[PDB]
Amino acid sequence: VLTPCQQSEAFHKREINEVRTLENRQANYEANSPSYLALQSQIDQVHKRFDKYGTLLCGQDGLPHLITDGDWRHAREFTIPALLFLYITGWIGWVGRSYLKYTKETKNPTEQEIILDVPMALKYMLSGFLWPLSAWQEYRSGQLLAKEDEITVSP
Amino acid sequence: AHTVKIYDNCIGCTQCVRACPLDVLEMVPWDGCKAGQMASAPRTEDCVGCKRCETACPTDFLSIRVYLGGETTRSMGLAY
Amino acid sequence: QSPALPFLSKPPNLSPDMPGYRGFDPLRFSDAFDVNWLQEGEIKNGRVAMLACLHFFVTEFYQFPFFAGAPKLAGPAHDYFVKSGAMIQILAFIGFLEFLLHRGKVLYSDMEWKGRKPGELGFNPLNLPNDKAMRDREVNNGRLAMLGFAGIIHGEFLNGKMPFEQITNFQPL
Amino acid sequence: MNLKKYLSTAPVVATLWLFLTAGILIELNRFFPDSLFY
Amino acid sequence: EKQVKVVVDRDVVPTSFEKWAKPGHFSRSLAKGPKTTTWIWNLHADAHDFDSHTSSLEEVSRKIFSAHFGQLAIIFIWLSGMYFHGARFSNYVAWLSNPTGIKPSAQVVWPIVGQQILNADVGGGMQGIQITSGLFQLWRASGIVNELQLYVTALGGLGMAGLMIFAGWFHYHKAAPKLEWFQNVESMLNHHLAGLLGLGSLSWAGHQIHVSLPINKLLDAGVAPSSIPLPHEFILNRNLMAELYPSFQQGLVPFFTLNWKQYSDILTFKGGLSPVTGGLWLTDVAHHHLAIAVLFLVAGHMYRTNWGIGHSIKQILEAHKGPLTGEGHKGLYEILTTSWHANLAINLAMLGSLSIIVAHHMYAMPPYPYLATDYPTQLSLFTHHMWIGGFCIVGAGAHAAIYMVRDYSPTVNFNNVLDRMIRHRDAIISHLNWVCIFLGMHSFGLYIHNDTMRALGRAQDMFSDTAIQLQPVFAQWIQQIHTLAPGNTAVNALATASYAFGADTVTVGSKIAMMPIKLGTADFMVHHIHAFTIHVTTLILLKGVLYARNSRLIPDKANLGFRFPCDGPGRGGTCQVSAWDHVFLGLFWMYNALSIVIFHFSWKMQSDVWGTVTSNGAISHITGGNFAQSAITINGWLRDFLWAQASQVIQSYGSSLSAYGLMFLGAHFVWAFSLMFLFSGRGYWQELIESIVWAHNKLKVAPAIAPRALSITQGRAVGVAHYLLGGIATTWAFFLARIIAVG
Amino acid sequence: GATMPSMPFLKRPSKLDGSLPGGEGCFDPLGFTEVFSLEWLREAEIKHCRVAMLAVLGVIAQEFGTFDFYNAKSKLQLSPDLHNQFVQNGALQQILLFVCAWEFIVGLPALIESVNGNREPGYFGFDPLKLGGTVGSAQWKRMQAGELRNGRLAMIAFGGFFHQQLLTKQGIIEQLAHF
Ligand code: CLA
Ligand code: CLA
Ligand code: CLA
Ligand code: CLA
Ligand code: CLA
Ligand code: CLA
Ligand code: CLA
Ligand SMILES: CCCCCCCCCCCCCCCC(=O)OC[C@H](COP(=O)(O)OC[C@@H](O)CO)OC(=O)CCCCCCCCCCCCCCC
Ligand SMILES: CC1=C(/C=C/C(C)=C/C=C/C(C)=C/C=C\C=C(C)/C=C/C=C(C)/C=C/C2=C(C)C[C@H](O)CC2(C)C)C(C)(C)C[C@H](O)C1
Ligand SMILES: CC(C)[C@H](C)/C=C/[C@H](C)[C@H]1CC[C@@H]2C3=CC=C4C[C@@H](O)CC[C@]4(C)[C@@H]3CC[C@@]21C
Repeated sequence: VLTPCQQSEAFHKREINEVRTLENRQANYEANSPSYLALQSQIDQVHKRFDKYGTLLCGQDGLPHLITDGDWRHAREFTIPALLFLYITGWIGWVGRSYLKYTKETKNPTEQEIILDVPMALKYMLSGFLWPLSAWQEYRSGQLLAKEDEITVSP
Repeated sequence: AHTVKIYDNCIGCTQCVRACPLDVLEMVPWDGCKAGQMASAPRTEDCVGCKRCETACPTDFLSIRVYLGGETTRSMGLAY
Repeated sequence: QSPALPFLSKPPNLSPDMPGYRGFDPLRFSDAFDVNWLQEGEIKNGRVAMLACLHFFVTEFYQFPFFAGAPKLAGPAHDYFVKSGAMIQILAFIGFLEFLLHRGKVLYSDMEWKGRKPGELGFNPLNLPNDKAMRDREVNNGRLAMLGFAGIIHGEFLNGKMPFEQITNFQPL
Repeated sequence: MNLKKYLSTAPVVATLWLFLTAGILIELNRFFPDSLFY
Repeated sequence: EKQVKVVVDRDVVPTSFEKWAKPGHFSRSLAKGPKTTTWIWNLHADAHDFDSHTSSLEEVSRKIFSAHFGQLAIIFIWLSGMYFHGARFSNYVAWLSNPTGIKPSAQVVWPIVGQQILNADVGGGMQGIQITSGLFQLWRASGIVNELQLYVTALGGLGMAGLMIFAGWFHYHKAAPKLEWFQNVESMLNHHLAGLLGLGSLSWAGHQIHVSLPINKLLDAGVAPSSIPLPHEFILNRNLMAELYPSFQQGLVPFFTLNWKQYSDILTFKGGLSPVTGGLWLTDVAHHHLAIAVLFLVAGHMYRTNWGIGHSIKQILEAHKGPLTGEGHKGLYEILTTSWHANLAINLAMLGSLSIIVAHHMYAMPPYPYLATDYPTQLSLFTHHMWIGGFCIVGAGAHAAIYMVRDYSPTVNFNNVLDRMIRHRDAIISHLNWVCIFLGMHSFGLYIHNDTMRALGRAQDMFSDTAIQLQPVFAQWIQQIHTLAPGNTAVNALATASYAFGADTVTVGSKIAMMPIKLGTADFMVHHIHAFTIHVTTLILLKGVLYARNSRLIPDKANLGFRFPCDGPGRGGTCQVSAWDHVFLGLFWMYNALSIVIFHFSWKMQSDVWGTVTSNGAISHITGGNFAQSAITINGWLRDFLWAQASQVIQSYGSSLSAYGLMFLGAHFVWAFSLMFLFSGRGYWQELIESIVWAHNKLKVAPAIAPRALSITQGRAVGVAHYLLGGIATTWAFFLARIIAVG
Repeated sequence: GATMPSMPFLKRPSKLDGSLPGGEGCFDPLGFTEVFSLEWLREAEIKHCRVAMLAVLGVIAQEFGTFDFYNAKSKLQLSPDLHNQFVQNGALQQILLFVCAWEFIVGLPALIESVNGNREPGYFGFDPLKLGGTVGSAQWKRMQAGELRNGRLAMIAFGGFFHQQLLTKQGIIEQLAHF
């Protein structure tokens, strides 16, 4: 079973354990001196991190468990980062494909591939901010998928 | 006892004969190319299978194919 | 050779005919980037910054009773209106107007200035003069507002006071 | 003396781009540490 | 008589970036465009191979002189970095105040992703990563007391790097020497023997006498580092040096009057380690540098250069001839003056052997102060120099094979030692292979036999102290002779060179510095294992060098080249037949031998030398005498050493050593990834790449540079590189974590 | 005696440099122009001359007035304490910001242009008041030489100012008035 970390004793126990681990090393140093301030910042960050993670769900071990079933209540856990990742990598892939398609139109595409043409490379990188829309219309026009490619014996 | 076979796509460039280290290949008159010559393997008993000829062939797909079959003293390259 | 900098040469891509030409481009951004796209970027950056500047100036004196008292600060107001849902509606009608003014050539690889000049996106309801004098005045006021908006928002970041509220009895840091 | 072309070669451009990407990631991680579940 | 003159060409090569935009310009084949992804790998593989670029020896010599300057500049930048880290991000002053309590550290990790935990509580106020490079001990031995000196040294290093940058560019674009230069081996040897080494040791001896000696004497006398006079004060005010060393009262007069015995206050030969710091007496070290400087200077006047006096290396080489060697060393002079690969092979073998000797001598006779008490530093330095030495040795073999395949000449090598060896290479390799088999059986079989006996409960039939005993009587005898040397064969020596041979133990800061390393049956077996592994690796390298040109399997290996994949699936199979492949195999064997060597040093040191000493002299080692009965079985080597000592690297999580643990896992991954490239062939990867390329073609996203699999030779190189990287990194993390957590 | 060609040293063979504004001295005893570009060295020398003249006049001017709104707890202008305090209060941090902006945005392009053989070293075309007259004519080459000499003197005087202040712990005017 899973329960919110804010209501799980294991989460608070872990927070106290980490704070104690930092305080043990912090006691050796002096209040105002090199170090000791370095450990106080860590303690504050620990408090903020646990307060932030309290909204997540965790079992008996107290470790935040992420629900990827697609439930809207857990969209921020996997749905939103998943969509943002797909957007970033689709942008990377689409700009790369367009740059390759442009280089193939040059006299020596190999030289362009080795020595990248920063002007055109940046021209295609800046664009593509609407790659999901550019992927379509390329597919509809038939300019995305090919027809005949290299195939060996016994196709 | 490797089997070396020459196919009709041979262009008679002689690179296979020049790259063969056992005098297994040679050039014979032919009329299938302007060079008027074709590669032949009349001494396949001395072949070892190094495939230097296959590497030296310029045709798209090697016009000379060496198939490793029966193994003998000559094919194993044993000086002892 | 450049008018702005007589010790460096004028960039080969820039030209005197386009509005605002001062030959000021030491880093040679005109090279490696389309002159027309860079010019369009300058025009829109200036227009958007000009409108933003007027927002900060007229926001001191609130005039929208429907939204009532607002934070009046850049960050706080943006966050407030983003959580209130009005910013999601503001993002809309802008992208639509971008797709409408550009006629679908929103991308940098799509935008082509065929029969137009950088910045000539229709929008001439009064049919007033568009000669190079008016275009140069437009780009100059756009640059002045591009600098002014940045200064105003930075002042709001450090002081938290509004532009005209900060100009009076000026306080040092 | 075409230094721009050399700077545009695959190793130089790749190292510069990856350096910028790593810098952006690191800067985001110190300004917004321990980011999880957006 | 040949004039040893300098002739150079001005503005031989223009300085421009035009060639920077054309990768592969140095090669005719690589300058035609990639056409495939293999060109990218070939570009780097043949980048430093100056002999393949041009056929002129002059150009290669210039490309080497330069790039040597570049590497010197790189070394100077690295040294400047070490000094700057010590001056800015290290607890050097605090360490000086309490060398035994403060842990050396010169690295501060930024707080970004929780990595701030790596900043261990090394003490001295600052918290960082503990450094085991011995930089702190070296700086202390050099007289450094304040961080201002460290900053000045870093700045000087940066300046020296800039000079080595300018020199490298100037000797290739402004003044490139001709081939006549670089072929003056007599002059180069005279200068390197009397100027680079002789004068260098002389200058270092002077620095020690005027800086290291007084500063260290005051430091060991309880004087605070801030209260010690500056190094320049000891030179300006002679009264201070006289007070610390009365010999200075006489000045340089005794030196010029041959009354060298008056320098008994600064030029001593005590022989032992200092009981205060645990290291060698700085006076003995200064006297040693003075003697080595005088000896090297005298040796630097042997060869003939621009004057009648001297010797000719060619004449000496040709003079050595005997009945069993027809022409003796005839033709070797021309070989070492017309082929940089031969010189590189000899120099790499000697440099590697020198590094290994350095490791042994540095651990046995700790030269720097407080070096012995810092076991982490001792383990890291011995292991580090041992590894660099082994790598240089394998490289020596590789370059010997390269010379044999490319620069060999039958006319030059006619009836000489090299030709006579190539003639009977079969006797050499078969007899050496027989020796390897005998060594492996009588070394590993003893271990296997002990495993079988212990498992059967028949402990009375083992090769141990209690059961059948194999005592290194010869080594033990040499140790006893060394123990008695300070009074019967070293009259002026006051103590044994190393306490590892005998004498008494030395303790510094409640820690053992150096105590007699008794040898038993376990040491007998491990030493034989070392000899066995060295024999097999040298057999592999020698076989590759002797058959590099030809063999009974491939009569013309030389024409195929030094680095070629194979001759094909003929003659039964000719895979890994080239000399390059022999070097590839020798790398794994050298790694195995070196790994076993470092394992023996680590375990033996932690079980019989390194440890703590309680009041009244009671000694307690890290692993109390377990090596005596646990190092005689493979099970003991896996339980008492690999399993027992690994607990520190696996439990390091949650502490400052967590990084090591992480590196312990990462290394494993790499070592396991290498298997991919070692148990596979490029035919399969090429087919997989064909399918992936078809997938790309279906989307019009195929690249112009045709994707190709790694070459057969490149695949072998990648596999060996990953294997060595993973193994050395795993043993590196294990050694460092184990020695830092305990001891 | 001497060699075939001469130098103002009167015992040296003239180097590549001939007769440049303020370069009539041909003071290159150690080969610096034989390996390094002359334009690069000229640009560096003029930049040094300008920054040093400003520094000398600035050190003297700072000892009279501190504006009264800057703490200036130390009356020594070339002391590390004053440098650190002004860096902390942000004054020198802002000078660094704008000076670096000038060097990257304009200084680097200027040096690249002069290294290619287009822009004369140290020529930024800054002549608000027609003091130098037409470029490359009377009142310009002489004025350029005067600038070079004044800058070299200012560089040597800045080194002297710093060393004297660090050794006497007294200001320039204070030291001039007493011992
Ligand atoms: C902080 C002041 C500032 C400055 C100096 C700029 C400068 C610029 N802006 Mg920007 N802008 C600003 C504030 C600013 N902006 C703010 C606050 C907003 C939100 C209201 C915008 C919204 C905005 C939009 C929507 C766009 C610009 C664009 C541009 C570029 C126009 C020039 C051009 O057309 O060719 C380009 C000249 C270049 C030198 C290329 C820029 C260099 C790289 C390739 C950019 C992105 C790399 C980066 C690592 C990607 C990560 C994500 C990114 C959002 C940070 C120019 C470099 C346009 C643009 O980027 O062109 C496509 C455009 O799309 N601006
Ligand atoms: C390359 C290595 C190196 C270098 C660079 C130096 C450099 C230096 N050494 Mg040195 N030294 C070295 C190695 C080195 N040493 C070695 C290997 C030894 C043997 C262990 C010594 C032993 C040594 C001693 C004992 C002394 C120096 C001293 C010095 C400094 C001055 C030398 C001098 O001219 O005084 C010359 C001194 C003379 C006595 C000249 C001899 C002939 C005179 C003219 C006799 C005539 C009588 C006359 C009235 C003088 C009375 C002198 C009498 C009272 C002593 C100098 C910076 C001296 C120093 O400055 O101490 C800090 C010093 O006393 N060195
Ligand atoms: C233009 C860049 C590009 C694009 C658009 C694609 C696109 C694609 N690849 Mg591919 N790939 C690339 C580069 C690219 N790849 C490179 C450089 C390599 C060598 C490491 C590979 C190796 C590779 C393999 C082994 C496989 C694919 C596969 C695929 C397909 C499925 C998704 C995937 O598994 O990706 C995987 C992506 C990677 C493994 C690494 C990508 C490398 C970098 C991070 C991205 C490329 C950056 C590029 C330099 C940007 C140029 C920008 C330009 C403006 C200058 C997909 C159509 C799969 C397939 O066969 O289809 C089903 C597959 O198995 N790719
Ligand atoms: C490459 C990507 C990258 C990016 C996107 C950023 C972005 C940012 N950095 Mg940063 N930085 C980077 C790399 C990067 N940095 C690197 C590689 C270093 C060196 C390790 C630093 C060191 C650094 C420091 C010390 C600080 C920042 C700060 C900042 C923020 C200040 C605001 C700003 O817009 O300035 C934009 C900045 C950049 C685009 C990067 C310029 C970095 C230059 C070289 C300055 C660093 C000087 C360094 C101390 C000494 C010489 C470095 C040498 C490389 C020349 C910011 C958003 C400041 C901050 O924390 O904000 C409160 C700040 O104090 N950065
Ligand atoms: C006493 C004179 C002398 C000295 C001290 C050296 C010293 C050195 N030589 Mg060298 N050499 C000499 C004479 C000398 N040489 C002569 C006469 C010849 C012609 C016969 C050669 C030909 C030669 C070759 C072909 C090579 C060397 C190399 C080296 C370096 C070996 C690398 C090393 O061990 O790192 C130790 C480094 C140091 C200890 C730092 C010290 C560096 C300083 C600057 C001392 C060197 C002075 C230099 C020789 C002469 C100054 C010239 C002047 C006009 C500035 C080393 C610095 C190798 C090298 O690395 O190339 C650069 C190499 O390839 N030498
Ligand atoms: C003073 C030492 C020295 C010097 C001057 C040389 C010089 C040379 N070697 Mg040699 N070698 C050496 C030592 C040396 N070697 C050692 C110690 C070994 C044993 C490892 C070898 C084994 C060796 C072989 C087998 C071969 C050479 C070859 C060559 C020649 C061409 C090198 C080249 O272009 O490859 C380019 C270099 C690279 C592409 C770099 C490879 C990087 C490896 C994997 C090292 C990675 C180290 C790093 C710490 C990894 C961790 C970081 C990582 C995470 C990024 C060249 C003249 C080749 C030759 O003669 O041509 C036919 C040849 O085949 N060397
Ligand atoms: C640790 C051992 C190891 C590892 C990690 C792998 C990993 C892999 N094998 Mg494999 N293999 C191994 C041993 C190993 N093998 C052995 C012993 C054999 C017997 C010979 C095989 C034989 C074999 C075959 C026949 C095939 C594979 C295939 C694959 C790939 C499968 C697809 C995949 O999961 O991609 C995911 C990628 C990874 C798991 C690698 C991790 C990502 C890396 C670390 C990121 C990039 C580097 C990173 C930036 C750090 C370096 C920075 C730099 C500065 C140094 C994969 C990369 C198949 C394949 O090609 O797939 C398409 C394939 O057909 N292997
Ligand atoms: C027998 C006394 C030496 C004790 C053995 C250990 C000696 C260490 C030197 C190694 C070489 C062996 C000495 C004989 C070698 C020796 O010096 O012979 C003498 C002879 C040298 O005399 P020359 O008349 O040729 O002299 C002219 C030239 O040397 C010019 O300098 O060397 C050879 O020609 C044969 C070389 C090896 C012959 C094959 C033997 C290989 C066995 C290697 C193992 C040695 C024993 C291992 C230890 C148990
Ligand atoms: C396009 C066109 C039209 C024109 C339409 C528009 C929208 C015209 C222009 C509108 C706006 C909102 C602004 C135009 C220019 C804005 C400028 C120049 C703002 C500059 C801001 C500055 C200089 C900031 C100054 C400070 C700074 C930086 C710090 C503050 O602490 C205090 C303060 C001193 C105030 C109409 C007339 C509608 C119809 C038809 O003719 C088509
Ligand atoms: C860096 C400084 C300190 C040192 C003195 C520099 C010396 C430079 C390199 C110059 C000065 C005089 C020498 C010089 C004399 C004449 C020239 C002409 C010119 O074609 C450059 C080379 C050349 C042939 C050489 C180069 C080498 C020297 C030594």
